[PDB]
Amino acid sequence: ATFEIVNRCSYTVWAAASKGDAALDAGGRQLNSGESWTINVEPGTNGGKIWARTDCYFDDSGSGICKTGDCGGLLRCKRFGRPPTTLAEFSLNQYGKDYIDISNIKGFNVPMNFSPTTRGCRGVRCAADIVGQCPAKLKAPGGGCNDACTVFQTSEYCCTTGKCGPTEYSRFFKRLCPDAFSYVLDKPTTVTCPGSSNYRVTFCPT
Repeated sequence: ATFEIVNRCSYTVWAAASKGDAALDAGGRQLNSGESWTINVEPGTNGGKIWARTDCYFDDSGSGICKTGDCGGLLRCKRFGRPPTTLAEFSLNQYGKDYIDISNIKGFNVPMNFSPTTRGCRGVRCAADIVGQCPAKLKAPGGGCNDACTVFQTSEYCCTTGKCGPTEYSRFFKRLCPDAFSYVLDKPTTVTCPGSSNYRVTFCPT
């Protein structure tokens, strides 16, 4: 499947793409404002994620640091990134279908649209000003708005037992972005698309 990753933000982002134990395609790249990066993701990929990283410094070896979404100090991510990270999540060719979503379970850093570029399903978006409105206890100094699990490390916020409810913090994310997951047991906002669809991820869509 092809994913076109577009930075419409006024600032540079460093895009990342991983399935947790491996890079997808090159795994990461700098995107200046307006740049597009096209990647190929192998059919059948389960548990893939794309995200943006902000305020990164990398040397000529591809080693450094980002203030949001850092993946072990590498330009080319092999592992998932450090919260806060707005997440585009996907599983492809799962019994004939593709499944896509946006999640705020690991917080929010950059606004995002995640849409098919082929026919047969709709896209999802979280484009509200979550960072500006972020509750004081969840604000990340590096930028972004952390989820409550990251901050407080409780069974309730992390849904450790598999029983948990919504919280004052999850409801904040949900009020601003109803079409994104706000906690682990949120009512699913996953979209089902035809198997082998292609997609576009747009940072700062509005």
